[PDB]
Amino acid sequence: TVTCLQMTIYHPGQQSGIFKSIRFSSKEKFPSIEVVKFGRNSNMCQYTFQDKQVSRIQFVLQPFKQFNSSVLSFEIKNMSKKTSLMVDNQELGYLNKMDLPYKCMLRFGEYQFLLQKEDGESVESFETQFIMSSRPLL
Amino acid sequence: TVTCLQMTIYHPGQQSGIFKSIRFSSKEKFPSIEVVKFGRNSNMCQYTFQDKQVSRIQFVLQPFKQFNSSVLSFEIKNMSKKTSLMVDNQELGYLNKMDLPYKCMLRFGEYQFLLQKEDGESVESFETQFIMSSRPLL
Repeated sequence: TVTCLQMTIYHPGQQSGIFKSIRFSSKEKFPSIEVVKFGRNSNMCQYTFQDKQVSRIQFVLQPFKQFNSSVLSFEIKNMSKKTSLMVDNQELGYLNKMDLPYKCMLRFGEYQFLLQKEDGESVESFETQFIMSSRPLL
Repeated sequence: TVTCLQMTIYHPGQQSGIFKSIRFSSKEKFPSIEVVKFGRNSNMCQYTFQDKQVSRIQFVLQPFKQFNSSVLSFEIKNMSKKTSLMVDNQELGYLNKMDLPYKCMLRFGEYQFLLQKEDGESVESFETQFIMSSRPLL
C-alpha cells in the first residue's frame, strides 16, 4: 500500500474559484524525492490557489522517515514571509518547520486544512487526495 | 551579509576526476526555496559526482529557521536507499533527516565532508563553498 495524505480543505470563499485548478476526489502519486509546494504561483507550486492573499509559495510538504520506523512521515515548512501558519496551536513563522502527526489542523490566512495520514508499506512513493468541505472545519 | 555553508571534502580518488564538475573556491547563491541535491545524476542534482558508488541522489540539504532564532540553519536528509549516511556519529537510512549544528562531519561511502556554517543576516537566500583537502579529515 502507498501512504496517502488526505487533506480536507475549507475556505469561506471557496466557491469563487480559488480551487479552480485543484483536482479533488482522486489520488495523485509522488516520488519520495519530491517536495510538494502550495501557493499562488503555477510555475513553482504543484497545487495552486487562485487567490492574491496567498504568497507565491505558501508552504511545502515533503516526506521523510522517523528513526527506526518503516513508514513515511510528512514535514511542513512555512514559505510565506507575511502570513503565519498554524499547525494546531503552534505558530510557524517564515522558514519554520515541524514534523506533522497523523492528524493535525492547518490554518493560514483564512484557509483551513484537515490533515489525516493513512499509511502504507511503501517508502519510495506517497499519494495526496483533496476533499472540499462544505461547512467550516473549526 | 549572507549565511554561507562551507563544505570541505576529501576522497582519495579526487585526482581521478570525481570532482571535475564541482566549482571549488567559489560562492554560489541559492534562494531559501531551493533544496540542494548531491548525487550521480546531473539532471537531478545541482552538485554531481562522477563516482558510480554514488547514488542517483545521495542526499539533500535545505535551509530553515529554528524557533525564535532569526538566522538560517540547515537540515540534511539521506536520499540514498542503499548507502547509509553518517552525520558525526549518527547513521541515517533512507529518508532519515537531521538538523545540522554549525560544525559537523559527514561520511558516506569513502567520502568525507566537513560542514561549517558561516552566519549571515539574510534569510532570503544562502550560499555554498567547496574546499578540497589534500589530507583525509579523519
